[PDB]
This record gives sequence, structure tokens and C-alpha cells, in this order.
Amino acid sequence: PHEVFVELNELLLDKNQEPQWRETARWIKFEEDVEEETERWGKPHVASLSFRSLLELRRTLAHGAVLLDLDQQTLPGVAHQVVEQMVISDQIKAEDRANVLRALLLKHSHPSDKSKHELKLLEKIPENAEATVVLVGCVEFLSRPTMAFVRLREAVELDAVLEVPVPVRFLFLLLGPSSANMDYHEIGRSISTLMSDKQFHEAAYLADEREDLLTAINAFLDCSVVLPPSEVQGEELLRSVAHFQRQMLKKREEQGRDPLRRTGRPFGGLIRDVRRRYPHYLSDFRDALDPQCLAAVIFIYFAALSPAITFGGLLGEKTQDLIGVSELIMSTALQGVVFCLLGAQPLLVIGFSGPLLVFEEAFFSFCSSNHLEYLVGRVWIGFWLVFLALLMVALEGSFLVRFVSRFTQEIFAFLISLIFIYETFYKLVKIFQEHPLHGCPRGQPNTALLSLVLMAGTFFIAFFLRKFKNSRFFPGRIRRVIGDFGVPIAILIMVLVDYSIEDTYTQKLSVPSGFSVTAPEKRGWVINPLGEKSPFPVWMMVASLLPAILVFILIFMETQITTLIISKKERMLQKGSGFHLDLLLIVAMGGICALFGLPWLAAATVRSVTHANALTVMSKAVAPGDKPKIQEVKEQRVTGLLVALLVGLSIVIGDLLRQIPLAVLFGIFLYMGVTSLNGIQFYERLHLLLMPPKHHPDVTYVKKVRTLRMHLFTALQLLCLALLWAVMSTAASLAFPFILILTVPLRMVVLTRIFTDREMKCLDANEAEPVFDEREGVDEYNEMPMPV
Amino acid sequence: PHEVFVELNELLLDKNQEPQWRETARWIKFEEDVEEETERWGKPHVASLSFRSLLELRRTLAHGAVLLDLDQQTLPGVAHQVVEQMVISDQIKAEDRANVLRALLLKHSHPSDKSKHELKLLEKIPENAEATVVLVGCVEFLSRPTMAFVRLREAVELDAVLEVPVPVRFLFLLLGPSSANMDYHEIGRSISTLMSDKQFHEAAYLADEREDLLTAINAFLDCSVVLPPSEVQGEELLRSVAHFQRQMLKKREEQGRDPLRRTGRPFGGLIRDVRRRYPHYLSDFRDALDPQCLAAVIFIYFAALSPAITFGGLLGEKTQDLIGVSELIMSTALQGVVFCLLGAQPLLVIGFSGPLLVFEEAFFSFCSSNHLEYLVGRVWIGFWLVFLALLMVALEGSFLVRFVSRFTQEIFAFLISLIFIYETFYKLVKIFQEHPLHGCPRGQPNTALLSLVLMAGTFFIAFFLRKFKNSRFFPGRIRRVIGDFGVPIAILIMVLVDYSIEDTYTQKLSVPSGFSVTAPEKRGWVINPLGEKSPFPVWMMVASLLPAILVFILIFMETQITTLIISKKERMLQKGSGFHLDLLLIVAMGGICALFGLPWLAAATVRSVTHANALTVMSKAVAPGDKPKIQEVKEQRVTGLLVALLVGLSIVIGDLLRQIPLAVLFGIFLYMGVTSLNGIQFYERLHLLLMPPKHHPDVTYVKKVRTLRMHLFTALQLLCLALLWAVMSTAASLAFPFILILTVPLRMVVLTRIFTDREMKCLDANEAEPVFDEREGVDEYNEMPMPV
Ligand SMILES: CC(C)CCC[C@@H](C)[C@H]1CC[C@H]2[C@@H]3CC=C4C[C@@H](OC(=O)CCC(=O)O)CC[C@]4(C)[C@H]3CC[C@]12C
Ligand SMILES: CC(C)CCC[C@H](C)[C@H]1CC[C@H]2[C@@H]3CC=C4C[C@@H](OC(=O)CCC(=O)O)CC[C@]4(C)[C@H]3CC[C@]12C
Repeated sequence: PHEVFVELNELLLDKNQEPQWRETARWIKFEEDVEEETERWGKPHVASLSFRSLLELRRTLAHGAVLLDLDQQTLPGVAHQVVEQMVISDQIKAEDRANVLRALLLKHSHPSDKSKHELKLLEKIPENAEATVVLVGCVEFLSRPTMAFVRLREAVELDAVLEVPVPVRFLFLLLGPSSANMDYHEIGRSISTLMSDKQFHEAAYLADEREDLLTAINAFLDCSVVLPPSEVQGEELLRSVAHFQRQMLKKREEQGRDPLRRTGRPFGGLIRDVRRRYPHYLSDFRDALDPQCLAAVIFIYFAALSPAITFGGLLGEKTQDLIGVSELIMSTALQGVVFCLLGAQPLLVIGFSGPLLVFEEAFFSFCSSNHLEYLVGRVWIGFWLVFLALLMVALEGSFLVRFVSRFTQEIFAFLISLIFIYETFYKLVKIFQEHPLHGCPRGQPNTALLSLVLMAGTFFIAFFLRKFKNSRFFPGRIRRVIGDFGVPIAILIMVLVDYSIEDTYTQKLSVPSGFSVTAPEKRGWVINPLGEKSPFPVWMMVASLLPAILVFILIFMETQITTLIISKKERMLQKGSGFHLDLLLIVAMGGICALFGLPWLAAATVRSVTHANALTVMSKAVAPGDKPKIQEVKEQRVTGLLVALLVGLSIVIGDLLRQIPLAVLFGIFLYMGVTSLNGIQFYERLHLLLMPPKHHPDVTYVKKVRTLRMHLFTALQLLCLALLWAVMSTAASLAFPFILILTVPLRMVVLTRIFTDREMKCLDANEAEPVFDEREGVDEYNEMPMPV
Repeated sequence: PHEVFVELNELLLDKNQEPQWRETARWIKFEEDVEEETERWGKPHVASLSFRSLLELRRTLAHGAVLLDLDQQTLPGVAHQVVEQMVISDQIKAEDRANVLRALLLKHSHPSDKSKHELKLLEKIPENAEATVVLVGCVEFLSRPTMAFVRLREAVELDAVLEVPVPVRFLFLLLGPSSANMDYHEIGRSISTLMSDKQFHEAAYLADEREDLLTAINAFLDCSVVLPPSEVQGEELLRSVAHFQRQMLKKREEQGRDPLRRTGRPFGGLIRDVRRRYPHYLSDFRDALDPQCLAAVIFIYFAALSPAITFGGLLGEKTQDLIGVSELIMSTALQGVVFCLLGAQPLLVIGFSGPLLVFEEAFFSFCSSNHLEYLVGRVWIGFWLVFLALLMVALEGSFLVRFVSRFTQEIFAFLISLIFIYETFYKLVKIFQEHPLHGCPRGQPNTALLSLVLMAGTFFIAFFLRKFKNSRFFPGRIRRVIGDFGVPIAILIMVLVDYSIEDTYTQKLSVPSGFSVTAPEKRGWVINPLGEKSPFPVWMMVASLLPAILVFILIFMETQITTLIISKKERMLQKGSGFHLDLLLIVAMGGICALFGLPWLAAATVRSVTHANALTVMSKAVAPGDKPKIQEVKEQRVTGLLVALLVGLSIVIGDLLRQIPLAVLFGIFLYMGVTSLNGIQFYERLHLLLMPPKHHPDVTYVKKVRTLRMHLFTALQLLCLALLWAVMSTAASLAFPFILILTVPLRMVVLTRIFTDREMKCLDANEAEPVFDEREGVDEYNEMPMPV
């Protein structure tokens, strides 16, 4: 029951008319061929063998000779008995035992002639494999085609017939005249393909007579897919063959033969998730003495720093510099270090996200209308956030995440992706109104156009760099560690270009001097929970619970959707998850930090996935032509600590971060908003609405359902999204999480009556397939339908 | 020997337990299947049938019933004789003769209900094509599978068994118990696949016994491709299956068994070419009473007007407005009408090209350093151009274009594409030089940035519109009628945007009032050949012959390559073309027209291709899943006349063409320069220089030759091109056609010394395949490896 490595040699004349047995083909899992003109290995492909060759092979084995359990060690030894019983049993007479043996004892030459190629090829083969050599050639001095099949009792390594030092178990030799109308190369290919299949060598092991070999051939024949003699003209061999083979194999085989579990005990989830990860604590600070962690932490720093200033500049601009970029950087370091040192899932990198920014900008306007302080409302919301977190954990309410399906996960992403574009365009339109474009700090000549030029330049540089990265010019291993390295290059290029111009004016960032708040005139370091400049109304210390529920829903969804995808069965995450502990450590820490005037934090979905797949290592011992598979993921909690410490220390360069114009940030904002739309199964279903049915794709949600019903589903999704967007534009904009949570009952009740269970299974398919920066045009953005 | 259309019915129970023989599959050339859940036709695919079904079919054909040469015209009668010979031939014993007859005379239900679907289907089916039906079913009261095969003596329609009104010749029916472990649907598919092959029905027509049918099956089996029972990954089939199929077919087939010619008569080319096109003169003006021509005229007018102003603007700008856009517009119409009235190939759209502009630019600087006059030099060059034209045709030599291969046909295009980009970037640098970007005609504030914005916007709009046009959102018939329709929209958008902003200054086109020269202060309407202001030197009377030779080489190459490519064999261009009446007409007209201070004209190869493939109509009677083929090309000489007349009359819109900013023209210039690089074989070979060999494509010039050899070929091309670029930048810039005519012998001599005859058949591949706006990302720019 071993693995078989097959090699097909041939007897072809050299440049100096030397017989010189030469290697022709090599089978491990799929066939590889050698071209005569370029003498290099080709790409692997499925071995498509003819039928007359199979018929000829079955016919000629009737008169062949078999040597089962042969006790020799060397090729000269085995050849003597082979030719002896060859002559004994009819084929080739006694007047030929001088030249047939001459052909067997010859020199074998390979094209790639402790080395490099040999070591690589041996690595490709499984560790414990047996080898087989098939020798076919045309000989002029024979009469009829003769065959000999042998099986050595003990696996013995030969001298030079093979390509790598692997012992042989079978040897198949075929010699015959060229007068007979037979293709010997095709017969050799057919017998190699037969020997390279499981059910044939598994019977050759147990074979003891020609009858067993004939039965094995017959049983192999009645499992194949015969193609007609019709010329193929393109993609015809993609609809039938694969699905037909899979269906036939399934039919032949069929007829042939929980962390999210309620326990009824208060605070049981915390105990269950702390009794697993913490025992393996010393294994988290010692399994990171490898170069891959050092390589990763360099590029994770940029990926964690770029959103820190992009989301901080807008927050500082909108809130009149009440919460600027300094607080966002300082808040990430304090919570990140605590989460890395004390958390259960250290692969999560926490940071400010999109929906939190939208909620903050919606809440800021609500306080301004009612003439209330903004910092104290946040701290009073923060206190109620801890109570809900403790209540939810004690009752083990984290199992509700199973009820959030793909129907809700994409409307949210589409909304958050439209918000960014609207914000960017509105900001541009406003800049074009502050400074009119008339002739010869308002009323400046070249501020209206310079901002547009910078925004377009940074957006297009980032877009084209992203397009270039996902191409054939980058190897898979270098494409996986590099976590979207286009933004740090576009920002640097635009800053360098803007630095050269020293005559015009443009708005810059608001980084302060030293360790101090961005606006050391309106607030201090601690926020008084009773009132800073005027008493806080007593009636909103109990009425602030309502926004607390909405922000808790947002944080809970954003944190629990990410953790499910990170910890799957396809990814080799072995130690343990943190479903219950992570929520507590993320909601309590943010509620505490809300006192010192710092924003809340979330799971940082895309950054989390990039960090998750930047530490993985892929298997190297895989057969060529097969899809790559994951081997193991390095689990440690020292790279997150280093990233958090570097982000925190990145505040000491405030003399450099002050030179960044406030237009490159909006260009990056628009770029992220545009690129977040990839991977959601709503955008392409909307694209399909503008195509003829003949051009529709071959995805799983078009073949199994009718077109009109799919269009109806898309129309319902559009109606829900439009209703929610219309609600958001009003003065009750502080309610959209409630509408987002009022769409799960709409799917469990209303949407179940219209559609059949089959269409719900086909369309609402929350299954997902992991990506590892393979193929073309697929990156970490395609993994999750959740926005950035 | 006719075509056969077969359909596979299958007895499947209805909703209310009704037998209702139902249609399951339909073969014309490739199989089409009906989906069970959505009951709609799927995409065509190759019929990949199993092997056990074939074996069972061969086994059960041994004791079947063959009603050869039946003489009935109704289904009840043929069913009566079928059941009669079944009960006679020991298939149904004694008690089942009416229940079986009950199943045969039932109602057939097709999944498609003077109509629409069958009118559409009748076109795809060949004209004199016979039809046949195969009926299979899993019934209980048989106790043993029974078969009947018939051949009606005369083709007779059989009411509603078929979905289209086409007579039937055969009908194959199979009934058997479900307790037999036979997949009846698979057997029906297999028998349909055999019946759809030429060598099987061509032997069933003249068969006389079941032995002939068995022999036909056996001969069909020994032509197929057997696939092993191994899972496919999607790409493993493309490498093997098609090539193996082709080689096996070639082996089986083997086992089974000038307009360019000098005569010796002076002016013989004109005599030979007049007697072919002029007899078919009245048909030219009568084969144009079709609705295609209106859309052709309008879209070709839009596609031919844009190059007139784009090339006219730069020529007017950088020649001190000696010749501008008005002269270019008047020159195109004056010669276009003459060529469309007296020409031999009226599909050529003559107009100003790139290389002519480059040569004019180089020549203008040469006359500004020797203190000569630019206009009179041109007219003295023009006189020598006619003499060379008359000498080159009387001594017939319009055959050296066969010696201009693809080696020297791509350096030219890449050179032009680099020249365009360099020109645009130099213009941008200069326009920034005149207007500095400091704070608060020269020195204007907003001219430096507005020009950049206008240049970038139009280029990006055109690029993205071209990318969108070649997607799957557009059908194959609307994509051919419209040419490059992104420029006429980008120009309009960027003119409308600039029109609103009226607070600043920017350079605009210089269009004069009425029919007058663009500079009515330094030149008139007729150029004096002896001198306008100062006497012209006499030593330039004969020293002007060399530039005449150079421009003659340029014009000859540009016209002859286009003439060769258009008049191919794949394109069904009837009547005849002319290689001798075109060159003489074009060169003589240009030489005479240079007297009045107007530029020369060329073939305008991309416009010629767009004109050629906009009048073509593709056949509709083609089997689904096959490559489209050309029915005919409408040949007429009234659309070119209309286009030329419209272009000429477009001069009265001088009050609107004066509002176009000059930066949009440079944006379009850069767009054309960038987009002209598609299709040249040198560019992808340059791309391959920076890619690992494992990711190399499967094109014909990588498999058959080694990597280092193609790298050396590309290095030699780069060396020659760099030498030509270096010599083009000196004070002798008007000598690069000499460099090209020198590098032509270089290919032959050196590359046959070095690279051997085998590789100089795939590296220097002049084959080229026609494009008809099919596939994805392929347009008229890929057809022609020449500049715009
Ligand atoms: C790209 C976006 C921003 C454009 C605006 C939204 C559309 C995609 C909306 C516009 C009107 C909608 C349509 C209105 C009516 C219908 C009926 C729906 O089917 C039925 O109502 C009954 C048919 C059945 O049940 O099978 C088919 C979808 C469709 C075309 C809807 C699909 C979604 C549409 C096209
Ligand atoms: C726009 C850029 C890409 C221009 C420059 C392209 C590459 C930098 C060029 C520079 C010089 C070139 C090289 C010049 C000489 C050779 C010989 C070629 O070798 C042979 O094939 C000789 C041996 C043989 O007989 O096969 C090896 C490629 C190489 C290094 C060439 C590969 C391409 C190179 C490195």
C-alpha cells in the first residue's frame, strides 16, 4: 500500500548512433513530458491515453511471461533469468541470446544530467515510495513483439537506470519489430498510466498470475471517461469532464459501499476558554524564534499605522480637533498591548474601523443640536457599555453570532463603502467652494486644484500598485507576507511631491508638540463625569443607555464576525479560540479608555486577516500539478506586542507627520472605499442585472435557480438598502444599528415563505473558501464580506 | 451523406403521475442538456460518455431487432411492426403486447412551450438535414431489456415527437426493467453520441445487418481518447486533450490513405489591375442600398474626424501655424474623393499618420538652420516624388513588400509609440516652464495646473471607456459597428467641463474665418516654386532628391503593409484589389497637392481596418458552440465618398472647433501612443524578460525554442532599436528610414547565420490571425502591428 513513482525510458539513437536508453516521461501524480527540441520538462497535465493501445496491451499480455517473487539485486542478475525464461517460453528462439541481452545491459541517460534538481525532485516525492521503470523500444532484429513483467521480492536500489536514489519494485520491458503497425511509445505511456493508479498497483502487489493482471486491467477500463473523435474548439472541456467525473466517482463509491455551547452555568464560557489557552502559555513566547516573525512584523507595522492616521485626520477635522490623531495612536498602543498580553486570541489586531467612525460622526451632530458637551456624553455611554458586557458574558449570549447570515453581512459593507465615497466627494465640493477659481486662509489661487491633483494622484498610484501586485510578476511567498504595500508607497510619493512646492498653501495635519492632547485649550487629560464647563443634565445619565445598546451591537458584530472566520477548520489554528474572553477584554477596556477621552476599538477585520495569513507556512512536499495546502500556522503573542509598541512609539516623529497634506488622506479614504467592494456576493449579482442571460457566469447561484427569482432577491436587497440609506439621511441618524438588527427576522420569517429551501441554500450560502494569496486578482479583501 | 440532428427523449413521470415522454437532450454538433430544476437549456459542451455504457450497448445490440427499410408513414404503424417483431423474435413472450404498445403511443412534452424558438432553431440546423429520436425508459413489465432499431425507407414527419418540423430517418427505442443495474439515460446518451458521428451514420445509411452496426461501433471505438479515473483540477486538460486529439486524427487520416508577379511589359500592373475592378463598376454603387451603410458612415465619420484635429493641432502649433488644421481638413477631403472615385481598393481611408508627422517635424528643423524656406522645399521635394512613383511602377517593383517581415515591422511601431509619449511629456514640462507655480500672456496663476488636469482627465476617461467597451456587457455586433468611440466622448466631456470655467486662460485651436489659410500674413494659396520672399538656392534643385527617397520609402511601406493585410484569404473580399493603381494614385496626388501648401497622405492603417470590419456581416447558420465565420463583405465606394464629403464640410463649424482647449489634444495623443503598443510581438517578449520561466505563457514562440535564445533575440532587437533612437536624436534626424532599409538585410544575413532555419519560422512568425471584435480585450489595434 505504498506510493508509486513511474518512469518511462526509450531506446532512441543518439547523435553518434548510440542506442543509449534515454528517459522519456515521469509520473508522480500527473504526467510530465520532454520535448526533443528544447530538452526541458513541460507543465504537468492529465494523462489522456488512446484506446487501441489499451486493446493491444491487453491482447499482448496473453502470450507474455511473468516473473513473480524474483530474488536478484542487480540488473545484470535479473536480465539473465528474464532472457532465459523469455527464450524458454516460445518468444525469441535460442539463436537470439546474444543481442537481446546486449540491449538490456546499456547506459541510461537523463536530461537533468546531493545536487539541486535531484534534491528538489526527491523532496517532491513522498518519503516512503517505491519506483517503477518501463522500457519500450523498436528493435529491427526481432520477429514478434515480446513482453516480460517482473516483481522483485525485496526492494533493491539499482545503479543508474532511475533519476533519484529510490528503490524499484516493478520492471516492465517491451521489445518488438518496427515492421508491426504498433506505436511502442503510446503502449509505454498506457502501461505507465495503468501502473500509476491506486487500484492497479494495489492488485499487482497481490497478483500471482496473468489472470489477476487481466482482471485488474478490465476493472480499470470500466471506470474511465471516453471522449468522442470530435475536434475541440475551446472551453468545451470545462462544463462536462470535471463534473461528469466527480458525479461518476460519487455514484460508484456510494453504491459500492463546539465552543459556542451553552452550559447553564454562570461565567462558564470564561472558564472554558481560559482552561485551554493559558496552559499553553510558555509555548507562545518561544515558538517565535524564527525569521518569518521578524519579516512579518516589519510589514505589519505599516498596515497597522496607515489606518491610524487616515482615520485620525478625518476625526480631528470633523470634531474640531477634540479627538485627533494623537489620541487614536495612543489609544491603539494601550489596548493592543493589554490584549496581546492577556487575550485568548493574539492573532487579532485591534484598531479603529469604519462603522465606529460613522457612529462617532453621527453622535457628534446629535450633541451639537441639543447644546450639550460631547466628551462627557461619551464617558457616560462608556459606563453603560461595561454593564451590558458583563450581563452578556454571564448568560453566554455569544452563540447568537450563528444567526447573522450572509444576507446581513453584505448590506452593511455596501453601506459603509458608499459612505466613504459620499464623504470624499462632499469634501472635494466644499474645498472647491471655500476657494473659488477666479483670478488674482481663504481666497488663495492654487488651493482648489492642488488638492484635486494630489487626491487623484494618490488614488491612482494606489490602485495601479494594487493591480500590479496581483499579477504573475510576484511569487506566492513574497505576495503573502506583503500586506497591501501600496498605500505606504503612494502616501510617501505624494508627500515627497508636495514637499518640493514651497509657494502655495494647503491644509496639513494637526499633530501636537510633545505628549499632549491635540487641543490643549478645550479639554484636559481626564474628563469629569459630572461636567467640565457646565453641569451635565441629570436626565441623560439614565437616558444614555439607548445609544449604548447600538454601539454594543456594532462592536459585538464587528468582533464576532471576524473571530469565526479566523478560526476555521481549513486554517490550522490548533491551540484554541477566545469567543467569550475577547468580547470582555475588548468592551471593558474601551469603556475604561472612554474616561480619558480616547475612542473605542474593534476587531480590524482586514488587518486581522492579513496578520493571520502573514505567519502561515505552506507545505513543500506536494506533488506538482496539485493545489497547495497549508501545513501549520505559527502561534505566538510576541509579534502583536511588538507591533503595538512600535505604533505607540511612532508618536515621537511628530515633526514629520505634520507635513502630510490633508488631501492624500482623503485619496486613501476613497481608495479603501472603492476596493472594499471586492468579494461581497451582492455586487456581482447586481452586475448580472445588466447582462443577457447567455453571458451569465457559471457560479453556484445561477445554475441552480431561475433568473427572475434571483433578480427578485437582488431587488429586495436593494429595497432594504435604499430604505436604510433614506433613514440615515434624516435627523434620526442615530438609529441605523437597530435597522441592521431588524433584518434577521425579515430573513427568518418573511423571506422564508417566498423562496423554497433550495434557493435559500443556493443564494444565502454562508460557507466561504479560504484564500492564501493564490490565483490572480484575489487577495485578503476577497475573504470577508465585512468592510474595513 | 447529409447532416443529422438527434434528440434524446426519456419516459419520466409528470407532476400528476403522467408518463409524458419528455425531451432530455439535443445534439446538432455538440451536446446540450436540460437542467432539472430550472428547466432551461444549458451551454454546449463536448459529450463525454462513459465506457461501461458503451460495452453494455455493444452487448445488447447482439440479440436485437433491426427493421431495415420500413414502409410506414405514421407512428402507430411503425410501433405495430416493432412490437410484432419483438414478440416474434423472443423479446416479449406472450402476455405483454398491448401494455408495451400503450407506452409507444403517448404524448411528447418539449420544454419550450410560426413561432419564435423553432424559427430560431431552424436557421442553426442545416438546410437538407435529417433528424432522429432516441427513446429510453425504466419500465417494469418487461423482465428483460428489449431493443428495436429501424430505418424508414422514405423520410416522413412524425407529428409532435420532434420540436421542429424536420423529417426523421431513424428512431431508436430501448425498454427494460429497473431491476437490471443499467443506467438507461447513459445508454441513450451513448447511442446519441454514436449517431451524431459521421462515420457511424454514413455506415448506418448503407448497412444491411446488425454485423455492420457492430463493425461500425468497433471502428468508432478505436478512435477515442480514454481518460483515467483521476480528479481534474481545471487546467490539466488544456495542455493534453486538444493536441493529443489533433495528432491522433492526423495519424488516423495518414493511415487510412497571384497579383504580385512581374511579367516584362512596362506599366503591366496597371493594365492587369484595371481589367479586374473597373468591369465591376456599376455593382459598386448598387450593392450599397442596405441599412448597414448608414451606421457605417456615421461612425466612420466620427472615427476619422478625430485624428484630423489631433494631428492638425500639434502640426499647426510647432510649425508656427504655417500649416494648421484647416489645411489638413481640406487635404483629406480633396484626395479622399479622388481615391474613392478612381481607386482600385475603396476600403482604404487615407489620412495623416504618425511617421509623416515625425518626418515633417524633423524636416522643419533642418530648414530652420540652413536659412531656407520651409514651404518651397516641400514643393521641390514633391516634384521628385512623382518621378520616383512613375519609375517604380513602369519597372514594376511592387513586390519587395514580401521581403519586409515582422522583424523590422515592430521596431518602427515601438519607436513611434515612444516618440508620442516623449512629445507629450516634453510639452507638459515646457508649459510648466512658461508659467511658474508661485503666488500672485505669461505668469498666469492657474494655467499650469488646469492644463495638467485637462490632460489627465481625458486620457483616463478614454482609457477606462476603452476597457469598458471590450467587456462582456456589449454584444459582438454592436462592438464592430462602433470603432474607437472613447475619444469622441472624452473630447466632448473635457470641452464641456472647460466651457463652464471662464475665469482663466488656456491655449486653444487656431481656426481661421471662412475658407482661408490659417496664417493669412506670411503665405498665400499657391506656393511659388522659385521663391516667395528671397530667391531659392539653385543647388537645392537636385540636392532635394534624398528626402524624396526617404518619404517615398515611408509612404510605400505604410501603404503596402495595409494593402497586404486587408486583402487576405480569411476575409472574404471578392472582386479584386490593386497594389499598383493605389501607390501611383496616392503618390501622384500627394506630389501635386504639395504645391498648394498641403500635407501628404498615407494609408491610415487602423482606420482602414475599422472601415474594413465595419461593413462585414457574419453568418447566422452556424451550429452552437462553434467559431463564427464570415458570410460576405459588402463592397461599395459610396461610404468613403460620404465620409470624405462630411469631413470636408466639417470646416464650416469653425466657430465651434475654436473652443477646444489644446491640452485635450495632447491627452488624446498620449492615449493613442500608449494604446498602439497592443498586438506587437516584441512587447510581450520584452515583458517575459522579467518573469520566471515557470510562469511563461503557452504561445508558439516559447515551447519550440529555448529561453536564452529568445532572450538573445530580444536583446538584438533592443540593441538595434536603441542605435536607431540614438542616431535619430542627432543633427541628422531625417535619416531613420535609411536605418530601417539597412536593418532589413540585417535580419536575413545575420539571423540566418546565427539562429538556424528552424527558429526563424516561429520567432519571425508572419502568419497573423484576423480579428472580428470577438473574445475579450481584443480589438482592431491587435490586428495591425503598425503605428497609428
Ligand atoms: C443598479 C441599480 C442602482 C439600479 C436601480 C435598482 C434596480 C436594480 C431595480 C430597478 C427596478 C427593479 C425591478 C422591478 C421589478 C422586478 C420584478 C421581479 O420579478 C417579479 O416581480 C415577478 C417575477 C417572478 O417572481 O418570477 C424581477 C425583478 C425586477 C426586474 C426588479 C429588479 C431590481 C430593479 C431592476
Ligand atoms: C527596458 C529594459 C528591460 C531594457 C534592458 C533589458 C535588460 C536589462 C537587458 C540588458 C542587457 C541584456 C542581456 C545581454 C546579453 C545576454 C545574452 C543571452 O545569452 C545567450 O543566449 C547567449 C548564450 C547562448 O548561445 O544561448 C543571455 C541574456 C542576456 C544576459 C541579455 C538579457 C537581457 C538584458 C539583461
